Amino acid sequence: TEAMIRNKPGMASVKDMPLLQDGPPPGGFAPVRYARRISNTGPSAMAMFLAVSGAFAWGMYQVGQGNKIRR
Amino acid sequence: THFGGLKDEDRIFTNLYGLHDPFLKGAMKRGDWHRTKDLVLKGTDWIVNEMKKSGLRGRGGAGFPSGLKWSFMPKVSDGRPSYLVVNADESEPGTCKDREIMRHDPHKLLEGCLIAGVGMRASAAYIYIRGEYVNERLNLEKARREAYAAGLLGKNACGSGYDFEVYIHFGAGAYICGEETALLESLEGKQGKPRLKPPFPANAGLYGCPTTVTNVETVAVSPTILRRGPEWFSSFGRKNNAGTKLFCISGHVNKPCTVEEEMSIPLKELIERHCGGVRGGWDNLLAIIPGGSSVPLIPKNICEDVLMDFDALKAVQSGLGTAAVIVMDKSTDVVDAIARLSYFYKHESCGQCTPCREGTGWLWMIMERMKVGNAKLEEIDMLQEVTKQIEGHTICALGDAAAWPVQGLIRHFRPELERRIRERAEREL
Ligand SMILES: Cc1cc2nc3c(=O)[nH]c(=O)nc-3n(C[C@H](O)[C@H](O)[C@H](O)COP(=O)(O)O)c2cc1C
Ligand code: SF4
Repeated sequence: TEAMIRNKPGMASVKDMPLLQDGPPPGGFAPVRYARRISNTGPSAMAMFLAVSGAFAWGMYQVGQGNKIRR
Repeated sequence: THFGGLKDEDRIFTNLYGLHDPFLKGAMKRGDWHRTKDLVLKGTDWIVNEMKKSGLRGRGGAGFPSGLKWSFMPKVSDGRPSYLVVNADESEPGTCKDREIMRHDPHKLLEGCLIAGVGMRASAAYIYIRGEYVNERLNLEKARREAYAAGLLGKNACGSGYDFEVYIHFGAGAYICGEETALLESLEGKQGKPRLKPPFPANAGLYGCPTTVTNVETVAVSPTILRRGPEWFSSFGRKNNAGTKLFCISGHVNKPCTVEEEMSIPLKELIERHCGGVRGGWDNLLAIIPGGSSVPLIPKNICEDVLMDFDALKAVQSGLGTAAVIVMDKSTDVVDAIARLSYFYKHESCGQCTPCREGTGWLWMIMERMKVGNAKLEEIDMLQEVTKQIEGHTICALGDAAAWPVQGLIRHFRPELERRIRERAEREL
């Protein structure tokens, strides 16, 4: 058998049997990423302290002015 | 030397074509039963010795050296009456050389029964006529009744002191029953199924009694071998192979005929001289099955200079069986012819052993596919391997006789098989 299970009309020979099974497409798949691409594009060490310090510098002045208005 | 030329005074089987009377008053004129009393009186050892010296080989497919075969029979009789079964039955495809001895000079066959019987210490001869040879065994029973009435056979061998009687058995249409170890059984009354060789017929054959199975042509040339010269007989053919085989040019020759002619004859010479010629000239030849049907093909490129003797045809990757040369010309479908041969071996295979019983139906199926082209280019190597699985393993040589036609067809005409397969492939799609 095995030439009556995989017919492929013609083929003249036991080789050239159909042989259609699963696999990667011709040319493989896309290059798959595996590294750790963690983007560190956030606020830096400064700009976070200076936003906090800047908020403290101006916002506490605003607390003071609000205390003046309340008084 | 250069063989082939056999003069009409050297042909052993005179009245082959039945032109003259076959029976007595017509056989004594041809030298039959001439002085067999002296021969029987010359003894058994002298007969065996002259048969061995004459180098007579088996006229049947086996090709065994006769005489040496007759020396296998026991000398001192231990109560088992040594028999002598004559293998009249042929049934080989192509072979009619037996059919021209059973009729048309059967008295040579009866005198050979007697001379081989005294030769191998026998006590009775069972001429196993092929079943279909009804007219032939009727002629032979007529000649047997004659040789009984003429005191030749029975209770005194031609007036001598030898008690020897010839009984005529006849099978019924079975090529397998013709085999040496199956003749004994098909004559013992059982089915025509061969027995294994470890008990040899010379040791325990017919009825368990010793016996030797001889083709009619070997037993029938025995008389004239002894009455003429064993040196004269061995003066024909090549060194080892010697004698005058009775050929049967079977098919696709413009004048098919069975004609006795010296062995070691060039196959081309035989064809061109006696049977006329390959239909449409020698250049029209396609293949030739030189022996019976139990022998591979000859593809016409090694058939020009091949000699019809056992040794050369065996050296050409073939065999000289009953020398029933089957000729096939460029007009035949050689694969269909070998497919019908394999069908024959499927039909006439007593089925006793598995390698032949099954693999021969298998060979027939694969051949009836490849003759259309329904196979695959690698099956031609399965077919070779299937045949080599059948060949050495079967009980008798019928396994051989069924693997050899297909093996020869492959070995020689593999281009034609592959061409049919590729043409089937291109016919699809
Ligand atoms: C495959 C096969 C085919 C045979 N064909 C024949 C045959 O056609 N004629 C015959 O007389 N004996 C035939 N025999 C029997 C023996 O092979 C052999 O021919 C016979 O027993 C003795 O013949 P011989 O004394 O000339 O060798 C055949 C045997 C086998 C195994
Ligand atoms: S199967 Fe073949 S070899 Fe075996 S006994 Fe039958 S014919 Fe002979």
